[PDB]
Parts: sequence; structure tokens; C-alpha cells
Amino acid sequence: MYIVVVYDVGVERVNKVKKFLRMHLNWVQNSVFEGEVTLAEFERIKEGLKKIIDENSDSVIIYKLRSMPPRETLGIEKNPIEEI
Amino acid sequence: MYIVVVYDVGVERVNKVKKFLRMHLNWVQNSVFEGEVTLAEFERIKEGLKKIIDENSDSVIIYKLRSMPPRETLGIEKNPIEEI
Amino acid sequence: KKSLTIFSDGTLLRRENTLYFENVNGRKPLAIEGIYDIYIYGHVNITSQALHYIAQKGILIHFFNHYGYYDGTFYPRETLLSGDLIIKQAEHYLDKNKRLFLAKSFVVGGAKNMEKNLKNWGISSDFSNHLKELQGAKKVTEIMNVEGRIRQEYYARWDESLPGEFRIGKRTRRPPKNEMNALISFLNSRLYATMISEIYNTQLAPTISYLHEPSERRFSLALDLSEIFKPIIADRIANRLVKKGIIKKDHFREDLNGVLLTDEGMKIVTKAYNQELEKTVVTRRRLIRLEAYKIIKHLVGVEEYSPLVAWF
Amino acid sequence: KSLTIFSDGTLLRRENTLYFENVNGRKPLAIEGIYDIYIYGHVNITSQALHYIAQKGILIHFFNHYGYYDGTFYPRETLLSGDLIIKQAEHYLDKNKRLFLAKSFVVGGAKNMEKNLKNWGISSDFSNHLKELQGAKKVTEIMNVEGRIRQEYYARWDESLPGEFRIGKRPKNEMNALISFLNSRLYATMISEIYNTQLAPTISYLHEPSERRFSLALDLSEIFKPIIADRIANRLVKKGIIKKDHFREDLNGVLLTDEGMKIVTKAYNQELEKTVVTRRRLIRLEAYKIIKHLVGVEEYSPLVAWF
Amino acid sequence: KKSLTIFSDGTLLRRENTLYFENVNGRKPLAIEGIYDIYIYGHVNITSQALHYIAQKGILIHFFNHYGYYDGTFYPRETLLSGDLIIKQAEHYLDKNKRLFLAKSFVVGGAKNMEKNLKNWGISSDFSNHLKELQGAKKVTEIMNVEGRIRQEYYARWDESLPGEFRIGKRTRRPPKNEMNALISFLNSRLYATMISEIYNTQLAPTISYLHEPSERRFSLALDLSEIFKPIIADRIANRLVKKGIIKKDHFREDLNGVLLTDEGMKIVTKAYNQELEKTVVTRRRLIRLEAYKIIKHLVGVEEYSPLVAW
Amino acid sequence: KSLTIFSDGTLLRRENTLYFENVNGRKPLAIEGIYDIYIYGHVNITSQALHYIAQKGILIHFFNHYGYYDGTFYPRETLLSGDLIIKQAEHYLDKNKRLFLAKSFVVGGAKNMEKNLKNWGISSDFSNHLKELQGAKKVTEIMNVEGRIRQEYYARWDESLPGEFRIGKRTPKNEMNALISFLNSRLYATMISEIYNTQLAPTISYLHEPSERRFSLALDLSEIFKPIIADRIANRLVKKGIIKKDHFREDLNGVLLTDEGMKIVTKAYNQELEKTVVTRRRLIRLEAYKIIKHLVGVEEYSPLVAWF
Repeated sequence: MYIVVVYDVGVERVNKVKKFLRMHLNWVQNSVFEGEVTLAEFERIKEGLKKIIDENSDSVIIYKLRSMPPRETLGIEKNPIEEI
Repeated sequence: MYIVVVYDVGVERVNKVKKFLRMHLNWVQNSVFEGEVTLAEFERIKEGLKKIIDENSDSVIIYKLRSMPPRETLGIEKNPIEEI
Repeated sequence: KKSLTIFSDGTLLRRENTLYFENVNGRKPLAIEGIYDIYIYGHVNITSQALHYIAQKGILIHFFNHYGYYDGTFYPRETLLSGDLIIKQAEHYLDKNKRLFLAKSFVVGGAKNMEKNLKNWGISSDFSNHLKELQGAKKVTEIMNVEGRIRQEYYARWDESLPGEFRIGKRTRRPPKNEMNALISFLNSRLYATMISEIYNTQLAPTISYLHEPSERRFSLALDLSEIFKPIIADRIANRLVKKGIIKKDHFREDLNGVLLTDEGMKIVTKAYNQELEKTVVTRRRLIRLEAYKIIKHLVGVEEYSPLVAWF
Repeated sequence: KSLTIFSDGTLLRRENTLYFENVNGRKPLAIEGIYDIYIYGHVNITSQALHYIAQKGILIHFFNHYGYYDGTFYPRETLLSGDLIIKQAEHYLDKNKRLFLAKSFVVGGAKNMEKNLKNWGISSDFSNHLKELQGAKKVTEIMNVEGRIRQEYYARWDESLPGEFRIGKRPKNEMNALISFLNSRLYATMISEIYNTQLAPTISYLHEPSERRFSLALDLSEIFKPIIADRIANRLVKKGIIKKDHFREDLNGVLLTDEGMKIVTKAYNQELEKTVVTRRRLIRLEAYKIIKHLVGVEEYSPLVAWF
Repeated sequence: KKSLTIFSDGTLLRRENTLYFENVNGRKPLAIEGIYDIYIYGHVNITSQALHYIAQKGILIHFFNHYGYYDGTFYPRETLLSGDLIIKQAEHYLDKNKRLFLAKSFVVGGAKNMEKNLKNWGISSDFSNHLKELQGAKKVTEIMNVEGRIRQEYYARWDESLPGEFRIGKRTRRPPKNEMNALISFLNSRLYATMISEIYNTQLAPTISYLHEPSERRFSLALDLSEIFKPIIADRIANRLVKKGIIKKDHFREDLNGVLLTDEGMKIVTKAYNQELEKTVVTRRRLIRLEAYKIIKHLVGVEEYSPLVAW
Repeated sequence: KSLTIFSDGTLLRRENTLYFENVNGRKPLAIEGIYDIYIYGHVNITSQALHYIAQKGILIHFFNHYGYYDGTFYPRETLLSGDLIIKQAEHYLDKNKRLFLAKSFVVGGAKNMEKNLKNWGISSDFSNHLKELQGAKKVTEIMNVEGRIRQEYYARWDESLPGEFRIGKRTPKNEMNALISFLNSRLYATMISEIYNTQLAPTISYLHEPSERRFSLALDLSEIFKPIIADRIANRLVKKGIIKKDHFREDLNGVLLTDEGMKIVTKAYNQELEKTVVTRRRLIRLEAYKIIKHLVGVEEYSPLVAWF
């Protein structure tokens, strides 16, 4: 299962979640993470995120995709994942 | 064609892309737009978007998905697109 | 746990272990763990496989009318159940005391939000003098007939803050003749659906109620508890929808009998509803199930029953 | 009356009428006299044609192909009626109406057990215990005195069975698994034949209606357990369709092999099609009689096996 | 329009009108339009449909060795072409004086980056005295004799920044027997590839060159132009990767010859390469093409060829 | 020499030696004596059995079922080989090598035209015309003369063709002129292919100025082979009666063939391309070889004359 994790966590909290998602998924642009997870690790992410992040303020979206989606990027590509 | 447009544009330039991509795609969270496009308005989006944003500073990612992807939301749902 | 509302006329089916909605244009979405309730507003064929699966997972299909009005309910088999709670919930209905204090509660909880609502909107607020007209009343027939007058004063004390076009002379529930009676009766029906859903997820028997006479065939508990939540969710939404200016005469259409919503209006009200239903208080949906738990805390004798009528 | 559809078709509404499209055809269904529709097959329904049923206030009870309750379609209006579940709980609360229908269940079971034994050539003389129920005040006595009854049944049943399968005391022995399995599967079939009515299955009399389980099938089992479970578990032991080769011991107790479970089910399913007005229906008729008693039309008579 | 490097061992094919990549495990990614070059670093089977399709689309497939060394190229048919330019390419090769200008200009332009590269790193830089030795030399072999010296001395004086484990005594062509010569020759290989690609995109024939003798199967125009872009891309990546510490001996593994990178070394170098091959200047990749256009600008006689130094 | 794989298989490497994965069974290919591979068909490759082919310096040319060129795998490894492209460009700059090859192409064109006109029993006597080539200096004159010759060829060709299919002035304003105009294009396609099958660069030309935007050698070479391939099938199709008017439709500008006609012409064409005197297609390759042997100076260039 391939997910792309997008979020809106505001300030003075994000750095611990940003360092969290770097240990599991890849980094594409500012505040966008994607990577290959198993049915166990998806739970680990959402669990860790649930306990690191505070609800009723912030927002996190996780799209559940079957395989690597094609993409067209503009501006500067701070990290390309297309090269695998 | 269903795309999710995620991006990182600087300040004083964000409100113009937010206003541009709002009359074409739906809004899910901060700096996240998705919706159903035909392969003619997609060109209009990537085209018109190119002239609104400044490259060599900013970044825009466009995932090209075949259909509306399943998702699991956290925090506050800024908008529930998960219901037809 | 989200909710689904299908306005596109498609087909529900299974395809080994997942749900799929095939619109009359080719494609197929819809996770299985994503929902506990489905709301059908279109012409959607259901397959015996996806209906048995919907039953297997305990999901409900809360079908609607042509106008968006509540039509029926598919109540699947009860995963979580209890008889001793149902017994007690029968002891409180049977014993004619121990009930009024619940019926009374539902109303003094319900129309107490109304005062809080008019307060949040800056309108004259005096219902503290009507509470006695029922506080002592013996049978529910009095509290209800009173709740009608109260309802008719909450309305008609509210149309004063709304634009002339959007006004409630009478409710006229079905059919509505003017504007603002569809949007309300519609949001009421949606809340009715959500209510039956959040009632299922408890141990309460949904068919045995207090302020409303029960029936083996219709959920009267959503009706009793809706007295609390109708002015909280429906009114507030329909208000912040009428005020902000998100719905106009371009949306509402005039049929041959009454008024209606257009799919553009219905999709916005449904959107606004689910957009405003998951809000920050915990989620506002939970409050509906939480209040449903409050009843258990009275039935079994932990703590006396108190409504939530605050904004917090 | 009510309607029952076993065939697999598609219910729909073409032009302002109900239509049933099965394999190769379309047949209108006259609903003007129906209050309940029962789907026992694989029937696809349309939300348009379901609004027609809903507009008329008819109930739809859905089932698996064979015996398992899925759900029921409750319309908004639901032509006027009273309430059965209130009556169900009212009789539980009033100590008399509970003590009655508690006495009935057991003495109904013990007379079936008696007629079970006599059909096999055993000395009955069990009625002498029934007097202990006559006058019995508390439910604990009706239920604990019934233990003597059941253990005397087993003790006096063991005289016609082979040594290998022994019910010496009461899922841990050769027979205790074989029989308890049919008890469980009977529980399943029971909670379904209950659901086809409006009875709430979780309000019970002879067994405490404690939270979390269908307690009406639990009580009612006392009557049908000697009629369905015991009867095949006997002729299966006798005719020789089950031996020690079918049973698979576990670390804790004994069990059935994947081969044996199918043998038991195939015989069970055969009983229900083995009409005496059909054997499975007796569950629903016995389920109705309670309904006819709860509202106060006719007194409740327990089921006594004439066969 | 990015390129691709597929390390995983799968199978390229074309089920419906698109390319799809099945790895042994199983999936099917890769929209075509939006990719420009495919680099095969793994053991990947190609199907005649996607191989004919890739040719029909004008995409080329660059294959590479087990060790990262350029193995070959799959050259499709020439989409955009001109013989009025190629004839000039050959006239410039044939006429030695005008060939001498451009052949010399490449070393004039590239060794110039090297001085300005090492200069950006805060070290002594005196290459100017060697340029005279080039400008006087007439024969091709002598212009080479210089770059064979300049290339090896640049390394010698680059080494007085880096730690011992990463030292470059000499260049050691395939196979190198030291460390840090894999990273450079491997990083170089991809620059060679990217060069063969961005050359295709022009009307220049890649097989007519000035500072390199072309052969049938050889791309000597990429080699010629590479002299300019190695210090811009290869050296700078090979530097900025070794310094901040993203690659260590855990990434280098040894054979009899001690040349190889682990898939993590290849992938990280590949990543950093793809990352820095386009940051901004509004692209670093196009510069590969524009520098090729400059030849077009000199080969007609619009503007003399001026090589690239640094933005 | 070199090998050609027609069957659709998969090129494979199994434990350090090349093999062929033809549907029904595997065969080894002994390549030690082979320095070039030509592949047309549906043949799947694998990166394993490409490093092996490349390490030995072998080059593989990929093609369609039919001549259409797909690509070529140029390994890093290369043998001496010299450049032919420079030789091609060494010509056309010395204007006294160009004029020869140019004049040759035309003389071959007009001689083939004569030998075709002779097969049909018509006058054709061109000798008192070619002469203008051997004296004419600049290319534009050799061209204008080849134009004169061409309109002379057609002028005396239409005497053997039905009035319905008369070929008048140059051109699609006619029926017959469209048909031939179509086969010239399909021959152009085939030409780029049988040329690409060598290492010769197709965009450097002599009789036609090599200029912006297209393969100019096929233009030159066509001068010899249209009358052998293009013209003849048009003739046969007309005189045998396989095309009349039901195949032809008239656009707003000119005439052209119906979806049914292009397949009929394509059949007869592909059928005339596999006809033996050897394979009429290969002669295209042989004439290109004759050029390769001239560019390096082994043997002077000769045009192809039709003895058949």
C-alpha cells in the first residue's frame, strides 16, 4: 500500500512530526510525505501522529493509494521520487 | 481524471493560487485541492497556474489519480469530500 | 467514522471484500471501514451481496424522498445488545413516574438551547416563564402540546432576525409552502437519520421512548432525543447558511405543490451539514452518542439525567 | 397475509407498480394486502422500488439464503400498531407472568424429553419432579430443580447409548462435543426464527435477560433442544454415521474434525426439510404462540412433541 | 521532463497505451509522457512492444554496468534532424583551424570551471599559465596531452580538503583500485548519459566531434561537451556528497579491484545527482541543452562559441 | 557475417551464455564470428543479455515486422570503424565529387526509366538527352534536366495507359497521379528503413540539397528505385484491371484513395517487394552498399540498371 501524507499542523509542534515522518516515508516538498507502508506500519504512523499531534486545531490527510501515482510537478523539485 | 494538487507557495503569492484553484477544483485542507477534471481543464490548470506562481522559489505537486482515492482524515476535517 | 451520501444514481455491489459504487459513468470507490451510515438521495440499485455485507458490517441505509425527506431505514442485525438495559428502559416507560422527569428533561433540555441560540444571535430571550406551564403537568400530552407553542414562539421570534424572504409563518412540515421550511425539515430529517445511527451504536432499544408514544415499527427515541438536538444542529446550520448568504432563490425551486431544494442546494446543505457536524467542542457527532449514553447513566442508576444544552 | 420470496431475482418499479424480475421474466407483485415481505433469496432492490414499498408502510425482513437474519427495512410511517417489546418486558417485571412462562418453558421441555425417552423405549417416571415446580416461588428453584430433571434424563438416557459416547456428567467428552455443537447451531437457527417476528430476542424469563446475548432463544431452547438437537445426535450415534474416527481431540477437550462438522450439518439441514407443517416452522409457530400470549388473546401452551 | 533510473529488477512492457513496470513482487507504475530518458541500472527485461514504443516516442534507454559504468545506449530514430548543420559539423572537423578553435574552446571552458570550482572552496588556483601551452599547440594529440595533465593535477590539489579515506591519488579507469574513484567515474557515467540525451534533443549529430575522434558506436560530442560539465555537476556533487557526510565506507564495497557502490550508495548518489542536476540558475538541466545550442550558434556563424563558467 | 532474426522470441542470457527464447524452445546463438545483429519481429530483450552482447562489441538493429526502423543499441564498446558520416560530408563539399554521384543517380533513374519503358514496348530512346548531364556543371542544371527527363518519361508513358488514368502535368489532381504519388511515399518509408539498416547517415545527400527537416538520401536513391518499384506496380495495377474508380475519391483539393484502396495498393506493394528476379527489397540495401563501397573508395559508384 502506497500513501501520500499531507498535513496542516501549524507551528511549534510540526518539527517533531516532521522528524517522525522522515523515519518512515519519503519527503517530496514542504509538508508532503509519501512512501510504501505495510498494514502494520500504517497503523504505527496514524498512532504516532495521533499522540504527537493535537486535534481540534490541526489537520492531517492520508490518501490510501494502491500503487505509485504518476505526477507532474512545477516550480523547484526539492526532492524527486520519480527516479526509481 | 481525478487529481490532487498539493503545493508550497510563499506568502503574498498564496492567495492568488488559492483563489485560482478554487474555481476549478475542490478544497480539502490548507494548500490542498482535488477534484474531477477532463484532460482539457487540467492543461488550463497547469498552464494558468504556471503564470501565477514564480519558479526557482516555490513548488507545486500534481498527483494524477485515476479515480477518487480512499482516505483517512485526522484532526478537524476542513471539508468532507469523502461523501458523494 | 465518516458518513456517505450518494446523490449520483449508481449501483452498490461487493467485488470480493470491499464496497463499490459504480455511477452510471464507469468507476468504483468507497472503503468498508469508512462508515457506519449511508444516506441515499438518488436512484441506486442495491445488490443482495452488498446488502448482506452492509448487514454483515452493521451499516444502515437511511433512504430519502424525492425532496430529501426521510423515507425509510434498513436496520441491520444488532451487534451490541443488552436486555437488562431494555428492561430498565421498559421500567421507566411503564412506571408513569420516573418518566415525566425524563420527558420533562428532554424538553427543558431542548428549548433551553433555543434560548441559548437566540442569545448567540442577539435576540430577545425569555422562555424562563413558560417552563412552569409544564413543570408540574401530569401526562406527556401536556408537555408536547406545550412544546408546540414553545416551538411556534421560538420560530416567529427568529424570523425577526432573518431576511423577509426567508420566513417561517408556520412550519407546515410536509409540504413546505415558503422558504426556510424545506431547509429546516430537511436538516431535521438528516439529523433524524444521524440520530437513529448514533442510537444503534448504543445498547438502547430504539423503539421504546418516553415523551413520544413508542411503536414496534418506528424509532421514537430519535424523535424524543431530537427535541434536544434539532435546535442545536439543524437550526444553527440553516441559520449560518441563511445568514452567510450561501443559499438563495437560485437554489430553491417551486414544484407544483410546495417548495423544494435543487441538487445544487441539497448538496450544499448536506455538505454544510457534515461539514458542521464534525466540529470542535470532541467531535459534535460524538455528543449525539454521548447524550445517548447519559440516558444509560440514568437507567442503571449511576447519576441523575442532565442535558448538555451549553455551547461547550 | 405476508409474502416470502425464496427465488433470486431483482425487485424494481418500472412505471408506478412493483415488478419482480427473476431469471427470464417480470412479474408484478400485488402488495395491497401485505404488511410484511420476507426475502429468503438473493434479491437486488432498487431505491426507487423500495420507496414504493416504503410509501405503503410495508416491512421487509432480509435473510441469508438459508437461516441467518441480516436486517429489516423500517419505513417512516409504519401503519399504526401497538408494541410487543413493552409487553415482553412488562411480563418480565410482573413476578407472576414471569413465574408463569418460566414454569411453562421447563415443564414443556421435560414433557418433550419424556416423549423423547418413550419413543426410544426408556422408563419415564419424570413427572414426579414437576410437582417441585408446582408451588415453587423463586426462579432459581425452577432452574436448579430443572437440573435434577436434565441429569436424570441424561442418566436414564445413557442406557441406550454405546460406551464410547458417554454423557456421564455435564464440550469435553466424545458426546459432549457432538451434542453441544448442535446446541450452538440450533441457537443460531433459533435466533433467526425469532427475528422473523417482532420479538426482541434479548428479553427472557427462565434465564436471566442479562446484558449481551439473545436470551429468548436461550429460554426457548429448553423446549426444542430435545426435539432437534438431541434427536439427531441420537440417530447419528445409532445409525453409525459418526465414529471415533471423526472426532479430533484438542489440548483442552474434544472437537469435531473438519469432516465431521459437515456430516452433522447435512443431517441437521435434512431434519428441517424433513416435514413432520414443516419441522423448521414449528420454531416460528412456537415463537408466534408467545406473541398471541403476550397481548392477552390466548394462554400460552408449550409445545409437546406428538412425534 | 525528468528521466528515470530503475534499479529494481522488473519487466518493462506496454499493456494499454502506456508503459508499465512489473517488478518481481508486483505492481504497474510509470506514465510515459513526462519522462525523457530511461537509465537501466538493474536486471530489467524489456518487451518488444515497449521497446518499439519507446523508439516510436523518441525516448532512449541508457544501460549501465553492474558497477555503475556506462555499458551502452539504445538510440531510437532521429526525430528532429538537419543535414545542413551536420555538413557544417563535418566542415569544422575537416578544416583543422576551425576545429582547433572549438576543440580548444572545450578545454578552455571546462578547466576554467575547475579553477572556479576549487576557488569556490577557498584554495589556491593557478591554471592560467597552462592555457598558453594549449593556445600554442596546434595538433589534436597535444591538446589532449594537456588535458591528461590538467585532469590529473586538479585532483592532486583538490585532495587538500577531504579526509584520507576519500583521497584521489590518480584517476584509475575501470576498474579503480581506490575509494572515491568509483563515486567520480560512476557520477561521471550518468553525466555522459545525460549528455547523450540532451544532445539528441538538438539537431547536432553526436558522432562528429573535435576534441575526440568519433567512431560508429561512439558518442564523441557528449565526451567533448562532458569536459565542460564534469566540474559543474560531477565534481560539485562528488564534493557536496563527501563533505556533509551522506556517504561513508558502509556504502562502498570491494571486489578484487575494490570498485563498487552498494545500492544505497548508487541510489543516494543518483538522488543527490537528480536533486542537484536541476535546482535553478531557470534550470540546470537546460544548461546542458543551451551549451549545445551555443555550438549551433557558432556552427552557422551567428555568434562565436563561448563556453559556460558559472552563474 | 551477420544474422537476422525473423521469428518473434525473446533474447535471453542463461548462466553466462546467450540464448534465444523462441516460443516453442530455447536455442543458443554462436556469435563469435558475428559483428552485427539485425532484429525485425517481436523480440523481447533483457538487460542481462545486453551486457554480454555489448561486452563483445556487437551492435543490434531493431525493426518492425516490416522495414520500419525503431532503434539501435550502440554499446560503449566499439571497434575501429572510421566515420562514414564524415566521408559523406567530405563529399558534397568538394563539388567535383558531388556532381558525379548526383549525375550518377540521375543517369540511373533515366536508364531504369528506359529499361522499364522498353519492357512495355515503347520508343524511349533517351540517349540524346542524358548527354546534357555530363556537360552540365552545377546541380540546379542536372536537376532541371532530370525534370525535363521526368516529364518526358511520363509524357511517353501515358501512351500505354488508359485515358482514365492519364498522367498530365506534375503532382493530387489526377487518379493515376495520386496512386503513384502514394507509392512514392510508401517507397520513401521503405527507403529510410533499408538505409537505416546500415550505419550510413540518411540526412546528407547529393542530387537533392541536404537541408532542413528530412532524410535527403532517400530522395536521391528514390530516383533509381521509383521506376523499379513505384512506377511498375502502378502500371500493373492499371493494366491488369485491379483498380478502376471505385477505389478513388476526390477531396476538396485533389483526389486520393479510399480506405479500401490503400490496403489493395499496400498488398500489391508489399507483394512486389518480396518478388525474386533475390528479394526486391534487399536491392535497396545493395545499392546502399554500392554507395558505402564508393564513399571509402573501394569501387566507383554505379547506378542500378534493371535487366528484368
